[PDB]
Amino acid sequence: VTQQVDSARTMVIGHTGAQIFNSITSNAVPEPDGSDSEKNLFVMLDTAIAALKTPVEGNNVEKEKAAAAIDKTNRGLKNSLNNVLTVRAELGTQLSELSTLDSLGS
Amino acid sequence: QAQAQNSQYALARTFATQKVSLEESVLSQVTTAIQTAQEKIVYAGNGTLSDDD
Amino acid sequence: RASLATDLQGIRDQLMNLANSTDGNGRYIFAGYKTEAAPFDQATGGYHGGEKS
Repeated sequence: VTQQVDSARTMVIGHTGAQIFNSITSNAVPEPDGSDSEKNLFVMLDTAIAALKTPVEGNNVEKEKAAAAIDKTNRGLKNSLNNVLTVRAELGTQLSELSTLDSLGS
Repeated sequence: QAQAQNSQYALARTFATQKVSLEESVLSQVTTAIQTAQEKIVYAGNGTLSDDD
Repeated sequence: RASLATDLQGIRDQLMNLANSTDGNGRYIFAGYKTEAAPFDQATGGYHGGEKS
C-alpha cells in the first residue's frame, strides 16, 4: 500500500506479507544441484519438521534423505533471514525520512 | 490554502509513522525467531542423536 | 550492498523530493522562473523548469 506523505515524496506504507516470508533477495544461495531454491519460510520449516519426526535408526536412504532435507532447510533459512533484514532496512530509511520531513514541515 | 495543505501532510505523516513503526517491531521479533530457528537446525546437524532426540 | 542500495534509494528519493519544492501558494519556486509548472522528472532527473533566474 502506497501513500504520499509530502508535496512530492510518496512512500510504501506496509509490505504485503508475501514480500516478507515468500521471496528471496537477488543474491540467495543457489542449490548445489541447481534445481531450485525453496522460497517459502513455512514450506521449509514444515519440510524439516516432517524430516525430524521420521525414524532413521539403521535405515539408510532415510538417514541421509532426512539429512539432505535438513541441509536444504539450512540454506533456505539463511536466505529468508537476509530477505527480512532487507525489509527492515527499507523501513528504517522510511522512518528516518519521515522524521526529517516533519521537521521541515514545522 | 497553503497552511491547510501543510496540515494535510502532517496528518498523513502521523498515520504512516505509526504503521511503519509497528512493522519494525514485529519484524525485529521475527528476526530473532528466525535466528533461533537456524540455531536449532545446526543442532539437528549432529549425526549421533537418537530418534526420540 | 543491496541493503545499502535501498538506503541510498531512500536518500536519493528524499533529494528528489526536496528538489521539487513548492512555493508559498501551491506554485513551485524550484521551477526557477516557471513557477507555473512542475519542474523535475522523478524517474531520472529531467529538469523542466525555466531558462533564467
